[PDB]
Amino acid sequence: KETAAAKFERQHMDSSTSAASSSNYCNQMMKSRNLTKDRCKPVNTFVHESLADVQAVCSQKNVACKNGQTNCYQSYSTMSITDCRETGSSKYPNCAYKTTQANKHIIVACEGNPYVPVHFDASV
Repeated sequence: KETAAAKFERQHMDSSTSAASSSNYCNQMMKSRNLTKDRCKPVNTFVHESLADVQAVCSQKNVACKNGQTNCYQSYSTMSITDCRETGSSKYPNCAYKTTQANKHIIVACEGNPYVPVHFDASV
């Protein structure tokens, strides 16, 4: 079965591209990472840094999570990310997304031993 750590990698990691991300990127990636299977996942962020760099965030700046839990961490450095947001006219199963590249600090929730990212909370 897929661990929470693995699910985070599937939903949020894309080290293969530096940033770029074509206008088609979110349409392709949301589908291929299985985020459009049951519904169109409304919003999702992909991070274009190494797994080690993203994992390292769990030892960086401790910040409150949006849900009020205390196990979130903000990256000290900006990271290359791509925001995917479902378009107004997107209709399942044909999920359509606006692709937006950015360089922002990420905030992830971390859990477990080893202490690793399990949710993407925000970018700031």
